[PDB]
Amino acid sequence: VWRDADTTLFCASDAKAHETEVHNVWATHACVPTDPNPQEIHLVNVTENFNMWKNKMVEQMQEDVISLWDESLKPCVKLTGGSVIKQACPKVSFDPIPIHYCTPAGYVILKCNDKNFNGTGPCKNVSSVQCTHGIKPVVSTQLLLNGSLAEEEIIIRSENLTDNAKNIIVHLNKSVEINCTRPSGDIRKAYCEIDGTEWNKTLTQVAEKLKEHFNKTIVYQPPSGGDLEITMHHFNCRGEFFYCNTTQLFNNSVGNSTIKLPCRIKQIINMWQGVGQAMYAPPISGAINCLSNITGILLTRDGGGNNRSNETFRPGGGNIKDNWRSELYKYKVVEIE
Amino acid sequence: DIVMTQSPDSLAVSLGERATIHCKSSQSVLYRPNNRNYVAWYQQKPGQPPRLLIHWASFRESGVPDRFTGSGSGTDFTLTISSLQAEDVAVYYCQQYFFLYSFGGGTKLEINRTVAAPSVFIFPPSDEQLKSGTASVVCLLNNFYPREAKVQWKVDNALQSGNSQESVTEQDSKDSTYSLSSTLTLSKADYEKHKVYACEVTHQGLSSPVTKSFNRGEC
Amino acid sequence: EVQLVESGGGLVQPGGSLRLSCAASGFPFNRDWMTWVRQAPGKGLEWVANINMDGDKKDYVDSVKGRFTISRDNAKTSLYLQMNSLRAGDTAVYYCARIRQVSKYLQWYPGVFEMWGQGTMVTVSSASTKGPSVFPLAPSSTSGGTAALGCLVKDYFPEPVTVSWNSGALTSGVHTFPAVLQSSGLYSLSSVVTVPSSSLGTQTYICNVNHKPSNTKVDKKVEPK
Ligand SMILES: *[C@@H]1O[C@H](CO)[C@@H](O[C@@H]2O[C@H](CO)[C@@H](O[C@H]3O[C@H](CO[C@H]4O[C@H](CO[C@H]5O[C@H](CO)[C@@H](O)[C@H](O)[C@@H]5O[C@H]5O[C@H](CO)[C@@H](O)[C@H](O)[C@@H]5O)[C@@H](O)[C@H](O[C@H]5O[C@H](CO)[C@@H](O)[C@H](O)[C@@H]5O[C@H]5O[C@H](CO)[C@@H](O)[C@H](O)[C@@H]5O)[C@@H]4O)[C@@H](O)[C@H](O[C@H]4O[C@H](CO)[C@@H](O)[C@H](O)[C@@H]4O[C@H]4O[C@H](CO)[C@@H](O)[C@H](O)[C@@H]4O)[C@@H]3O)[C@H](O)[C@H]2NC(C)=O)[C@H](O)[C@H]1NC(C)=O
Ligand SMILES: *[C@@H]1O[C@H](CO)[C@@H](O[C@@H]2O[C@H](CO)[C@@H](O[C@H]3O[C@H](CO[C@H]4O[C@H](CO[C@H]5O[C@H](CO)[C@@H](O)[C@H](O)[C@@H]5O)[C@@H](O)[C@H](O[C@H]5O[C@H](CO)[C@@H](O)[C@H](O)[C@@H]5O)[C@@H]4O)[C@@H](O)[C@H](O[C@H]4O[C@H](CO)[C@@H](O)[C@H](O)[C@@H]4O[C@H]4O[C@H](CO)[C@@H](O)[C@H](O)[C@@H]4O[C@H]4O[C@H](CO)[C@@H](O)[C@H](O)[C@@H]4O)[C@@H]3O)[C@H](O)[C@H]2NC(C)=O)[C@H](O)[C@H]1NC(C)=O
Ligand SMILES: *[C@@H]1O[C@H](CO)[C@@H](O[C@@H]2O[C@H](CO)[C@@H](O[C@H]3O[C@H](CO[C@H]4O[C@H](CO)[C@@H](O)[C@H](O)[C@@H]4O)[C@@H](O)[C@H](O[C@H]4O[C@H](CO)[C@@H](O)[C@H](O)[C@@H]4O[C@H]4O[C@H](CO)[C@@H](O)[C@H](O)[C@@H]4O)[C@@H]3O)[C@H](O)[C@H]2NC(C)=O)[C@H](O)[C@H]1NC(C)=O
Ligand SMILES: *[C@@H]1O[C@H](CO)[C@@H](O[C@@H]2O[C@H](CO)[C@@H](O)[C@H](O)[C@H]2NC(C)=O)[C@H](O)[C@H]1NC(C)=O
Ligand SMILES: *[C@@H]1O[C@H](CO)[C@@H](O)[C@H](O)[C@H]1NC(C)=O
Ligand SMILES: *[C@@H]1O[C@H](CO)[C@@H](O)[C@H](O)[C@H]1NC(C)=O
Ligand SMILES: *[C@@H]1O[C@H](CO)[C@@H](O)[C@H](O)[C@H]1NC(C)=O
Ligand SMILES: *[C@@H]1O[C@H](CO)[C@@H](O)[C@H](O)[C@H]1NC(C)=O
Ligand SMILES: *[C@@H]1O[C@H](CO)[C@@H](O)[C@H](O)[C@H]1NC(C)=O
Ligand SMILES: *[C@@H]1O[C@H](CO)[C@@H](O)[C@H](O)[C@H]1NC(C)=O
Ligand SMILES: *[C@@H]1O[C@H](CO)[C@@H](O)[C@H](O)[C@H]1NC(C)=O
Repeated sequence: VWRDADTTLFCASDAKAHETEVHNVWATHACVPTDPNPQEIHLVNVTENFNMWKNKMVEQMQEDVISLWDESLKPCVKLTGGSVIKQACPKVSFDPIPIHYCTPAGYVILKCNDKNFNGTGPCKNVSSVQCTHGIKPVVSTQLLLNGSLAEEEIIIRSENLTDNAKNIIVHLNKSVEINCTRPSGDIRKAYCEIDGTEWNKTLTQVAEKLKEHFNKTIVYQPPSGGDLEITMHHFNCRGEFFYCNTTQLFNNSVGNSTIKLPCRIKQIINMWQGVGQAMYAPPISGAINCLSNITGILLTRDGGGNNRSNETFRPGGGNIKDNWRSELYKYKVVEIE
Repeated sequence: DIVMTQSPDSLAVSLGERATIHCKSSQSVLYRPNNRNYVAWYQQKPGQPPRLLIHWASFRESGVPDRFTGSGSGTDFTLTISSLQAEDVAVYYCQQYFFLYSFGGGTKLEINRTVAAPSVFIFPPSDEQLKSGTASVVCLLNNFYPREAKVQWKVDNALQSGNSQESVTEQDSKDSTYSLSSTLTLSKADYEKHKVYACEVTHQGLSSPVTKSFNRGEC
Repeated sequence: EVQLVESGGGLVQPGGSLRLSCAASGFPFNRDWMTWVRQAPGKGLEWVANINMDGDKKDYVDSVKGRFTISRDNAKTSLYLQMNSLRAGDTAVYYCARIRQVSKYLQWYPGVFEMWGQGTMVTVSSASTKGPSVFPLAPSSTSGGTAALGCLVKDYFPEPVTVSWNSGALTSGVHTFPAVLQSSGLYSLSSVVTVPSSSLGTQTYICNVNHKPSNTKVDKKVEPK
């Protein structure tokens, strides 16, 4: 007999104590080594419910990643409209590492192993687990990078589908590699390469998975104009902040060719951690490169009294908690009394 | 395990013409997330270690000429030599590195040139070898084409048989000809007896069988 | 320059054991995957084994598991292959090769073999080691202004012998015929070189035979008869 619970969880990672990289430095003074033998108990004849959208584990990771960037990627100037804090700006070795989340004494984690678990609802396959899988705190918009993959079909995640402005998390079952690079002109000029045939295939597969829910024609369109972090593919690569134009990825005219998305490394950004803006030093020297798995897509549907046949979807993230949701969705905490 | 099958097993291409070599993998070596094919082509010249020509199916290594071009996807791959050069005579191997490693069977690329008659030499046994119980008469056929040649031995007009061995060089990388050596081994007794030694060469480039000879004892 | 030099090799009795070594130089050896690949005489290339920078990742071809061991010494920049229970099917030329990493499954995996050594010959047979007897092949041999002389390397085992001409000066018209196995069970080849038929006296010609399986370095001088 056990019901729900909410507790201050602890973290675990294979973080090296000698590494200069800040994800290791943070997990060295905040986490412990991973558990060698992860005992998992496939408790069958069990049926309990989960909710990724009301999961406090997502709130805890949001804190830990914010505090990580706070002591690591220290912005030179920070704005909240009022507070104008001005700090030193040294460069940093940056590369996310897996982060396991586990429970204290008395509490424990339940994992829903139904391979089509859509985020909310009951599961039969539920096992008694001890820690979560190694999640890399990759912060990004539009495209989920370097995460886990849906084992069977594409999982369309949301809180209320048939309600309009609620962010969608498309969980792909096959990765599509994206290869972003700043060469060695302009130091801020950069670009990502991505195979068009494979991106067309998966976006076609996502369009079919969207037709199973809504009996209409699915169309992709670039966002009409929010902030730059929402309209473009915004991600952090080795400290430097990339803004990559994805018009060529979400215009329904994705072609055969290897697509080169124009990118830029901007110094003044809007902060994902909270309200306000930050400023960082100009980018480092040499060649800056990040090769990433695209494991998920963040979408927002075009609403309105859609007696129209076409249903338009546009890329947009914004809420970084949803990034930790697409990895922590299969984890609910309980308490044995 | 992945098995690679090349085709053809061997071929002969004239100078300046196209040479096409195919490679088939047992299963797909195409990794879809990056649209890359984990196939390489290697060139092995006669008497040399293999040399990497092309990686990832279609990418040339530095220094390799433009005439080499790899292509294909999935399980069907092709190496094409646009305008064949003498230095291209070799055995070509394809290789997959998608799961572990495995090589194709190999494709021997011969070069077809104009018929060239052999120049025939003949070497007497050495005095160092004579006082040991064995004589070796070496008959040399230098730079000829095609490879088919017939060497016939004569010791005092007697046609020798079953006591000689031949050895053919690989095709030269510059003139595309072959060289052949026929060694006639006789004991000390039978060599000191007879006086005239000759090897008779019949080849396509010669309108008459050629006899080159030496007499036992000349300065 | 990049230089991979294989060592060991020679005659091994059937069921015997042997250890090959590869002396590497000219590249960060302690940061590269390395591999062994063999080629049976007249047949094709067959990958044998490979190993990562730190020695904890090794892989073997099936016909080899259980009796070969690949290893390395990063302090010595050397690759090793311990062979046990050798059989006739193991008779081959064993190549040392440097592996170049390649992206596969978003990780770093061993890929193409970008640089190769010259190879060492391993012969598994029921015979014994025999050094060769070298004999001159004097001129006279001379055709269209071109003289041909050589050295006859006879009755040796096992392969190979390496013949050069004037240390390494002569390379034009040099033809080292393949070894042939005579009825007695020993090998024999002949090496010839074509030169202008007027250096007979104004340019000394000597051959340098070497039979590493039996420390022999006969150097014979060739001159007209
Ligand atoms: C989503 O997730 C993605 C997956 O993780 C993620 O992508 C990853 O991003 C990482 C961060 O950017 C990135 O880390 C590494 O990035 C580079 C790339 O390293 C590769 O290339 C190296 C060079 O390869 C050539 O040379 C080798 C040695 O000769 C040779 O073996 C190769 O085959 C190749 O040779 C060819 O090319 C030569 C010329 O280039 C040519 O002469 C030759 O003939 C050949 O043709 C190579 O060394 C690397 O291999 C090692 O490192 C990887 C790292 O994972 C290991 O897997 C691999 O097994 C090797 O590890 C061994 O070797 C290293 C050192 O040799 C040992 O330390 C290990 O213990 C082990 O023994 C790799 O193939 C690297 O240069 C980076 O290295 C930096 O940073 C690390 C930080 O940890 C330090 O440890 C390093 O010491 C180094 O930092 C020092 O040096 C620099 C330069 O002086 C300084 O500026 C620093 O301040 C510091 O002093 C780094 O490891 C990953 O590669 C990348 N994975 C990919 C692309 O798959 C992605 O970012 C993520 N996305 C998001 C959005 O988050
Ligand atoms: C980004 O996203 C992408 C997805 O889009 C992610 O890609 C995924 O990456 C993971 C790894 O990171 C990868 O996992 C598997 O990779 C290998 C592929 O396995 C396939 O191929 C195997 C070989 O098949 C051939 O041989 C067999 C036997 O001869 C034959 O039967 C076949 O017909 C073929 O000819 C198959 O064995 C395998 O299959 C089994 O497994 C699948 C499920 O994977 C199952 O459905 C089948 O029914 C079978 O049960 C499959 O088809 C695979 O090799 C990996 O296994 C190795 O690693 C794991 C984990 O470390 C080990 O536990 C395991 O023991 C393996 O280790 C052996 O193999 C490696 C290979 O190099 C050797 O180096 C190693 O030394 C071991 O070798 C010994 O054993 C061999 C026998 O297997 C033997 O031959 C050898 O001599 C040695 O004795 C691993 O399972 C996954 O597939 C990728 N997904 C996709 C869709 O591509 C990517 O990770 C993402 N990036 C990030 C950063 O997250
Ligand atoms: C993600 O996307 C980025 C950008 O698109 C991409 O980066 C690219 O990486 C490749 C490496 O795979 C690199 O390719 C060449 O890099 C060098 C450029 O050479 C130029 O100059 C040559 C003459 O000087 C000329 O022939 C070339 O055509 C080119 O114009 C070049 O040195 C490299 O060549 C060496 O390395 C490759 C292995 O990749 C070998 O195949 C070559 O034979 C050669 O090796 C020889 O030389 C080296 C020393 O150079 C020596 O150490 C070695 O032993 C051997 O003797 C490459 O041909 C691109 O330049 C680079 N592009 C950019 C814009 O940065 C990433 O690769 C992408 N990532 C993924 C996973 O796809
Ligand atoms: C990933 O999910 C897609 C579905 O989105 C799978 O593709 C389906 O495969 C079945 C099998 O017959 C077909 O009937 C469907 O029409 C397919 N759908 C689409 C959209 O193509 C796919 O098999 C899954 N796995 C992989 C590796 O892609
Ligand atoms: C997820 O499952 C719940 C359970 O009934 C359902 O209400 C919701 O519509 C489902 N969402 C999707 C995208 O299938
Ligand atoms: C979701 O949105 C629809 C559309 O307005 C609404 O009827 C419904 O009450 C909302 N909530 C749930 C749980 O479906
Ligand atoms: C992205 O590029 C397209 C085509 O050049 C352009 O129409 C669009 O305005 C760009 N997006 C932004 C945010 O500038
Ligand atoms: C790519 O998708 C578009 C529709 O968005 C389609 O017209 C085109 O044919 C697709 N490309 C291929 C190669 O099928
Ligand atoms: C759509 O994007 C593709 C790249 O995939 C590009 O080639 C094409 O020109 C774009 N078309 C429009 C109308 O933007
Ligand atoms: C895409 O490729 C297919 C075949 O590969 C071809 O039929 C089609 O015309 C191409 N489309 C474009 C826009 O290049
Ligand atoms: C070479 O070409 C000739 C014709 O020029 C032909 O008779 C001969 O068969 C060819 N040789 C080979 C090995 O194909």
